[PDB]
Amino acid sequence: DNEIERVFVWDLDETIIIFHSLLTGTFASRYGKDTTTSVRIGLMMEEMIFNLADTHLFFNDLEDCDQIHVDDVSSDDNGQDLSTYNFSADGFHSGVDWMRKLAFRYRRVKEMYNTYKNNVGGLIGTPKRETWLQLRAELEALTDLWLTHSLKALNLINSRPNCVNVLVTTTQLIPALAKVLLYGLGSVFPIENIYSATKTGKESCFERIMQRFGRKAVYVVIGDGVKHNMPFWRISCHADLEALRHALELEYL
Ligand SMILES: O=C(N/N=C/c1ccc(Sc2ncccn2)o1)c1cccc(F)c1
Repeated sequence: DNEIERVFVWDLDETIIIFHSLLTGTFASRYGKDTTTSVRIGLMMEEMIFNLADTHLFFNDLEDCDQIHVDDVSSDDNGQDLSTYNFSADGFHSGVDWMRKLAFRYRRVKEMYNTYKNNVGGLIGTPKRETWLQLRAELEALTDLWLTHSLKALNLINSRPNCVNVLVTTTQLIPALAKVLLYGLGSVFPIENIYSATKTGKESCFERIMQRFGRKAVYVVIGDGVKHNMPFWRISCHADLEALRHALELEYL
């Protein structure tokens, strides 16, 4: 109620965030869909994602310096008006003066996320929004609206004032933020609740979450595939999501 009574940890890899099943063509051999179209949308979607991260989120600057959380380098940020500040003409390339030149970028990344997480058309201006809307619709027709079905459970946890949902993924932070922004997961996934388990591992992020949210809350993990007293909700199947949704409506979860 006043605090987070329950906390949900999502591992949307192998389905949404990381969809390597598309590119390998195994997705169509598993589900009987067309094999070539599946790979086509995958390469097209990955193109728009990395275009959004390069053109807006300084991905080339932060590719090798990818953090685990967005608020990690807030210690070296001297808050200043940087509207005139142009990031291209600074000392940054490839630290008290250069680690000072890293946080304001991530504060800018947080600003772009928290401003266009529900107005992606104002960030990637149409026709780019019209291109990705057609792009998502074509992929959702193959997966039988998996992301749309998965968003029903995400918004359900989000609306609960005692519940919050966090994201732990193996991709780098900036690409994962680009995927969450584009896919429409901006509202249901607060930017401070996204963890890129790339440098450390999945377990160092779990303890990172429990350290922040405390042990007085019930931790549940909903994901796919593979301690710390956190029950796991393997949700690979499509009708599985219906049951998880079904359990949330009746407050069993
Ligand atoms: O829908 C998306 N991923 N779905 C993945 C997935 C794996 C298994 C199933 S269930 C199913 N699939 C096919 C046939 C029968 N049942 O869905 C998606 C990923 C990234 C972006 C985006 F916009 C959408």
